[PDB]
Amino acid sequence: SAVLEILTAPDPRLRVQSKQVTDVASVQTLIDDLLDTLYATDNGIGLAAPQVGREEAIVVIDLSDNRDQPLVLINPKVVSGSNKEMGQEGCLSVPDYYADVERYTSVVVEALDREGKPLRIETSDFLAIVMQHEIDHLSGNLFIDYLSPLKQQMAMKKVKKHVKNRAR
Amino acid sequence: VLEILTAPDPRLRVQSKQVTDVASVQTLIDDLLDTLYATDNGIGLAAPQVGREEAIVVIDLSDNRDQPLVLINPKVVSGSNKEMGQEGCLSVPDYYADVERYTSVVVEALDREGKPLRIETSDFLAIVMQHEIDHLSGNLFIDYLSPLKQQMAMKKVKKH
Ligand SMILES: CCCCC[C@H](CC(=O)NO)C(=O)N[C@H](C(=O)N1CCC[C@H]1CO)C(C)C
Ligand SMILES: CCCCC[C@H](CC(=O)NO)C(=O)N[C@H](C(=O)N1CCC[C@H]1CO)C(C)C
Ligand code: NI
Ligand code: NI
Repeated sequence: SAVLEILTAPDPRLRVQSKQVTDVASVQTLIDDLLDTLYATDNGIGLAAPQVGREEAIVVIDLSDNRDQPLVLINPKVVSGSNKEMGQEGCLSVPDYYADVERYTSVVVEALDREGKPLRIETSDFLAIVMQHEIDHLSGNLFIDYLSPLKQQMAMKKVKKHVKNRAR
Repeated sequence: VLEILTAPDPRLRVQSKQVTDVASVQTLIDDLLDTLYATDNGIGLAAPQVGREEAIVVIDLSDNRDQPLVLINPKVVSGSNKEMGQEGCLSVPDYYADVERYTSVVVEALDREGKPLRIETSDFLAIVMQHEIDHLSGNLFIDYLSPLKQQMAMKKVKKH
């Protein structure tokens, strides 16, 4: 068990390549901690383990209004995608910066659910975008990596200020 | 398209002269814009960087490079909230280092037809204006760095 902190850029732990999970029983506590941490944010809808400094390939998502529809993805991978479009994204690890990012709008993701059983999600919903964002975190990528150098400097400046001025 | 000078070049250290006749510098403004838009990566350009002593700056922070900002006789009249931020410079190519700037500024200037302009900003534009305006008094951002860092800068420029 752990108290998890959401890390913010620039922090090299956000750039680590995640490790595949080979012992699903061993990550149940982390999954519940990740869910609690996501549910403690005002606005977050997903969270990836590298964002709390853990190297396991684990993502949690909850798109629901009441936050009672948790989705847990272990070892997720995009196995098909098509129909790229631009859409605004923000990130708990790049707080207070938002920009349009290109993603597939139809995707199939394969993973294990939290009990270790095979999971295959086929979606053209906003969930497709959210899964791609979270899966990017597992390869140490942030959405600002797709932007121009000027926009990346703009983002880092905004993050630094938001983090410095955050209230307790 | 004009040529951008690199340090060490005493023309980068010239104190710029105020512009009193806006019509006579209209050709230079378009020349500065063409020269900036011919760079791979630049977002602003000051007249001393093309060997001219007139107090003129051009800036474009847009993705498509279709929102030029032209500043004649620009002056920082207020600033607050100094912070460190990375800068690079077309006149110190391939050198990047953290430098202190105001993150909230008020700049007074004239637009390209001479009417008064007052820009109050806490955005990234604040940094770019300060960097460009520094060029007009013959300052490069490396002047604010330690001697060891300045020594390094000169080596990097030469290799470019
Ligand atoms: C949009 C694609 C990614 C969503 C996941 C992120 C959280 C995150 O960084 N996951 O790695 C999020 O909730 N981002 C929020 C976000 O961008 N949201 C919240 C839902 C709508 C959208 C507004 O841009 C911000 C406010 C932190
Ligand atoms: C950053 C504040 C001032 C920037 C202005 C300079 C140009 C300059 O030398 N003006 O006198 C620029 O475009 N610099 C570029 C720069 O540092 N950039 C380009 C946009 C983002 C940032 C780092 O990538 C380099 C690559 C030449
Ligand atoms: Ni994110
Ligand atoms: Ni410069």
